[PDB]
Amino acid sequence: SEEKAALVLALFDRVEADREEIGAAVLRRTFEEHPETLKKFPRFLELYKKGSPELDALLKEHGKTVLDALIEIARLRYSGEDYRSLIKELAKSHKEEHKIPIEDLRHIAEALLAVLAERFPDEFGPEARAALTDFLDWFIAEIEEEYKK
Ligand code: HEM
Repeated sequence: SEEKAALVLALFDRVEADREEIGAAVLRRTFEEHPETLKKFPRFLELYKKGSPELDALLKEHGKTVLDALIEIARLRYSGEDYRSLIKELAKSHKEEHKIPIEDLRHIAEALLAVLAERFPDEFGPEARAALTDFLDWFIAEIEEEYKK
């Protein structure tokens, strides 16, 4: 467990340094594999539909925002700090404001696993994959629990 905790933090350290490219790749992977998920993101849907040249920059911008939230929550959890405030307002905005089902959130987490296996093939081994999958399963269950309130 303590090994997995260190693997998660070290992995997110490397993701943080390349968050714009990785975040854009995660959003691209999610939207291509799940057009039903892209439909629930109106701004990205219209930029995709119209072949807008601004799409790449906005994918990098928002992809960094998504990864920054995951990185911060992981650092708070595995350091014994209070992450409840971030989990609640992230779940509030996505259930009430953005109206995003939990399954679409899983598509993002599944895309992050697939992107990291491609971007870090010699570091993202079985230990790193199992540790990140455990955190992502934990993150989804926490948001899902806040949904059921
Ligand atoms: C692990 C999954 C996800 C994470 C960590 C995440 C994180 C975030 C964060 C930190 C923000 C900015 C602050 C906020 O609005 O709360 C945001 C905004 C937003 N999210 Fe996500 N999100 C996830 C999944 C999704 C998915 C799958 C969709 C839609 C298909 C979505 C739709 C949106 C929208 C529409 C916004 C507003 C962006 C804007 O107004 O510029 N989220 N998300």
